[PDB]
Amino acid sequence: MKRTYQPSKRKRKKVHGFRTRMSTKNGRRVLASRRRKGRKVLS
Amino acid sequence: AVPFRRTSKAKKRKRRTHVKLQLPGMNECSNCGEYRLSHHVCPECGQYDGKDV
Amino acid sequence: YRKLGRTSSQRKALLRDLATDLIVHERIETTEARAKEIRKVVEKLITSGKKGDLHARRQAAAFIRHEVVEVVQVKNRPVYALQKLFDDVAPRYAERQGGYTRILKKGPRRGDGAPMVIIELV
Amino acid sequence: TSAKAVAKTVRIAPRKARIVIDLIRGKQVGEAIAILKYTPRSASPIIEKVLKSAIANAEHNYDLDINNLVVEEAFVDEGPTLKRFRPRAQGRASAINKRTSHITVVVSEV
RNA sequence: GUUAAGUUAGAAAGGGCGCACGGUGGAUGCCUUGGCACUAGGAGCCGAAGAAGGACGGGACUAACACCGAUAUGCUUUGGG
RNA sequence: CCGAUAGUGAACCAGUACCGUGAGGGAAAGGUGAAAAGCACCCCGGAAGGGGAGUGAAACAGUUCCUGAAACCGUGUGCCUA
RNA sequence: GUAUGAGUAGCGAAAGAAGGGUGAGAAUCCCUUCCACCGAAUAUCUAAGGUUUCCUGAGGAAGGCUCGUCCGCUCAGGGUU
RNA sequence: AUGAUCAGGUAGAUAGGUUUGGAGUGGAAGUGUAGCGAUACAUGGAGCGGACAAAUACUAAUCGAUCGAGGACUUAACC
Ligand SMILES: [Mg+2]
Ligand SMILES: [Mg+2]
Ligand SMILES: [Mg+2]
Ligand SMILES: [Mg+2]
Ligand SMILES: [Mg+2]
Ligand SMILES: [Mg+2]
Ligand SMILES: [Mg+2]
Ligand SMILES: [Mg+2]
Ligand SMILES: [Mg+2]
Ligand SMILES: [Mg+2]
Ligand SMILES: [Mg+2]
Ligand SMILES: [Mg+2]
Ligand SMILES: [Mg+2]
Ligand SMILES: [Mg+2]
Ligand SMILES: [Mg+2]
Ligand SMILES: [Mg+2]
Ligand SMILES: [Mg+2]
Ligand SMILES: [Mg+2]
Ligand SMILES: [Mg+2]
Ligand SMILES: [Mg+2]
Ligand SMILES: [Mg+2]
Ligand SMILES: [Mg+2]
Ligand SMILES: [Mg+2]
Ligand SMILES: [Mg+2]
Ligand SMILES: [Mg+2]
Ligand SMILES: [Mg+2]
Ligand SMILES: [Mg+2]
Ligand SMILES: [Mg+2]
Ligand SMILES: [Mg+2]
Ligand SMILES: [Mg+2]
Ligand SMILES: [Mg+2]
Ligand SMILES: [Mg+2]
Ligand SMILES: [Mg+2]
Ligand SMILES: [Zn+2]
Repeated sequence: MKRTYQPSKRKRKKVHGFRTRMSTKNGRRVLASRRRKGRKVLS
Repeated sequence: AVPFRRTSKAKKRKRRTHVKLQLPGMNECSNCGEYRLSHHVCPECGQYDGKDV
Repeated sequence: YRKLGRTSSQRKALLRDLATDLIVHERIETTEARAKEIRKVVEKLITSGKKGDLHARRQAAAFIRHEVVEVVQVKNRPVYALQKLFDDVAPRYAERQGGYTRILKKGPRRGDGAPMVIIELV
Repeated sequence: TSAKAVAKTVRIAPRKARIVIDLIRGKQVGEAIAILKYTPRSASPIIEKVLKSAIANAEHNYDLDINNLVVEEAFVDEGPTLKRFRPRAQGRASAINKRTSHITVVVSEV
């Protein structure tokens, strides 16, 4: 059984990291939404 | 496979009539006067048949 | 005879180990069913030792375990359980026809409630 | 006239302790200790310590004759329950109750 | 006294109903530290002189909160007490 | 207008714990006493836990501690029952 | 929140035995001997991934499908050149 | 299955051991002889031999303890 989650530090950073969110208007929209909700962890 | 009705208290108490346990077969030691099982060595003095074990 | 919870070869190994233990230490503690089997095993071994010749010794060597009882200064040389059986235990009962062991009941074991007993060669 | 002892929140299920406490009720204390010693259950040591504690504080606090006591009443009550889980097949989990009990014994003369 | 025919009590391995005394459990009552809807007034922007929001640090002892920034649980001055 | 299943999701270290690759979803959890005066000392026990003694108006207020319903689990007994 | 099913199903592939020790307590912890199992692995390195699980001294409420004096668990100190 | 049933507990053959047997298998070990050797022959229906038979108190059935009646009334026959 190969399951769906196969971790990788680099892949996680490159798909979901802070600098990837900051590179598009919709990513910065995601960051603004998470700041408005008050979450401790953004990206 | 599955209980059709729940069991009442009286029925459960009736079924539990025989789920008690018995009382040990013990008597007093002729040497030290303590309690012990028949046909067993006495754990308080280590005697059996009037001899040291 | 009793199956003691285990297959043929495992039962044979358990019997050989327990018989050698009783020869070496002369008093062991175990469960009741094992004691009631090694009774037979050990007394047949002692009879073979009482007989005394080379055929009997070679028959006892096919069952006894190759263990060291003690080292004796005579150049220090060890003594083995077969040597003790043929040289020490067997002459002890040269005038007794049967019944070289006895069983003494002790009581239940804490872990599983098994009835434990003492068996000694006397 | 009487003395008592309690053990509270003992990690043992009440049914398994009641089955043993039943056969000590109304007996002379020495006979009761002997009975508890030769019953091969896991509840016997706990009840033995509770009963000996009751005999001891009868002797000390109330100056009663420790050779003429009987077990007046003994009982088991429910304590709080620890809630646990066990993983079953198909991805589901089932409940587990780790139950506790309060054990009370009273001794007196005649 | 025996025999025959007949009648009627009592019993609890366990259970039921009533009562007494406990355990568990957290309803209810009382309470409020937090909320909800408004009124009068004020104010309606911050940032390259580096923002909003963060990371890591600073204590005799320091895991967390609060405060502070290598001058770090704080420095100068003017008033109050 | 609410009074702890109510009122904000959040009266308590809450957008936290936890779930999800992610966007995202999203809890439970208030009350000793006026005052810690929070039980010196003795006894059983390895401890936990008790029984005294003491504090307090109260300990059947003993660090999930105001009150403490029902389900549910027990011990004793007046009447009935093979 | 608490029952019934019920002291019922289950306790997740496998060889253990005895003698010493420790301890309040031992089938289950330590030591010795004998026996058994793997051996193109059930041995030795090392990427990924995890992130202190590593070592020493204490501990036994909870976790460990039993027990536990033990532990990848709890506490305090260390450890990566 | 467990309860139960049956045979016994020193007034003892209930089980094990021991000693004699039996079925079964087929000719032990050691030694010697023949052969260069594999091997064959003798000692010798040998040795071994779960559960089957008979003797034998050698080992264990030690020592304790618990339960269990004193027998309702009426009538009729005898007595
Ligand atoms: Mg856009
Ligand atoms: Mg049998
Ligand atoms: Mg046994
Ligand atoms: Mg009655
Ligand atoms: Mg009866
Ligand atoms: Mg009764
Ligand atoms: Mg009833
Ligand atoms: Mg009724
Ligand atoms: Mg009722
Ligand atoms: Mg009632
Ligand atoms: Mg309560
Ligand atoms: Mg309720
Ligand atoms: Mg306003
Ligand atoms: Mg600290
Ligand atoms: Mg500076
Ligand atoms: Mg309330
Ligand atoms: Mg208060
Ligand atoms: Mg107050
Ligand atoms: Mg002690
Ligand atoms: Mg205490
Ligand atoms: Mg009250
Ligand atoms: Mg009160
Ligand atoms: Mg109550
Ligand atoms: Mg109630
Ligand atoms: Mg009644
Ligand atoms: Mg349930
Ligand atoms: Mg061992
Ligand atoms: Mg850790
Ligand atoms: Mg556990
Ligand atoms: Mg389990
Ligand atoms: Mg210890
Ligand atoms: Mg550790
Ligand atoms: Mg023959
Ligand atoms: Zn004795």
